[PDB]
Formats: sequence, structure tokens, C-alpha cells
Amino acid sequence: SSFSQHARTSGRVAVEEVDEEGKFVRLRNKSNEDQSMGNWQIKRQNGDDPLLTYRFPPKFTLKAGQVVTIWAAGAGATHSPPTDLVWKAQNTWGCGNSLRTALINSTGEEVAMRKLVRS
DNA sequence: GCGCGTACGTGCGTTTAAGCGGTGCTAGAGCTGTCTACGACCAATTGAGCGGCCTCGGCACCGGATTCTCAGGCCTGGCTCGCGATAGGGTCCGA
Repeated sequence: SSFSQHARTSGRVAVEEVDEEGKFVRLRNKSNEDQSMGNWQIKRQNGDDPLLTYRFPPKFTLKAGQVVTIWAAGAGATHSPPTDLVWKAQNTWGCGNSLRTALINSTGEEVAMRKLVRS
């Protein structure tokens, strides 16, 4: 796939899938309990590109075993909570050989991260 | 909680040794008659050994080096980033 994926998780939510073209960001709650992700921050790093910061609404909770996918403006997807959300303020999550998607909670702590590395 | 890859579960054909039966006997477990060395027990011995005192000394306890260990900072090598060269692809042009 030419993009190595590094998965690390210390909480309940893991970064399930990252789009190489930056169309969407997919996270998974692999525990057996619902995770409240109110005002959690998603920071996307594309190599040396400036950070794109996405902020969730003040009250948001992902049910256990459910999938929420954050789509970009250029993707053309339709938001449908609690499973589908679209970030119209950003045309695309970006591209590059070093794509890093870090999930930041409301306390500014990194609990999940997945990095796409291409030789 | 993330992964994996290799070690164990599942399956199944194979056989080969487990299980079944049946035999003979004699090795040895068991039982009975004898008596003979084995052990108990009591009187005296007596001295073996137990019970309180003197010492002295192995050992304990306090003070301060001495060697040790623990902890933290700066320098050098391992490492890496990067420009420009001679080998390979390819061309022809002789006959």
C-alpha cells in the first residue's frame, strides 16, 4: 500500500481508517462502552503542511462499536450524526507521504494516533 | 489495546498395543508346634549429674574516619544530509 500505518491506543477510541487523499477521517470505539468525545480535537498533520484543527460540538458521544467518519468539503458526503459528519470548513484533509491523524480530547491530551508513512 | 505467528485444537486414517480369555505353577503368604534367648523387675551403689556462686570475657554499644555508593553535567563518536563524478543505455557509422 506504500503507506505504513502505526496504531497506538491508551483509551477506548482507536483511529480505524485514514484516507490517503484526505477525503475522510475514520475512528473506531473498540471498547464495550460508549465514549463521550464532547469538544475533542482532531489535529491533522500532512508532513510539513500547517496543522488543520477540527473541533467537535460541545456535547458529542460515540456509542460503543459504532463508526463516525469525518468527511471533508471536497468529498461531497452528507452529515448524519452520530455516524456521519462533514467538515465543510476544510476542502480536504490534505495529502503527503507523512500523514498523521491525532485524536485530542477536551483536556488537550493525545489518546489515539495513526500515522501514514510513505517511503 | 495494539498486533502476530506459531503452537495447540480439530479430524482423521493407522495400527498396535490395551483389553479379554484362558492356562500352570510354584513362590511365597499364611498358619501351626517348639523352645530359647529376651526382657521385666526389684535391692544396693554410687557417682552421674543436677543446682547455686565467681569470674571475665565474648560480645554489645557510642564516636568518626574511610571506603563505598548514588547522582548529575559536558565532550566525542554514531548517525545522517547533501553535491558532483565514471558505469550503463543507447546511437550510429564502418563491411
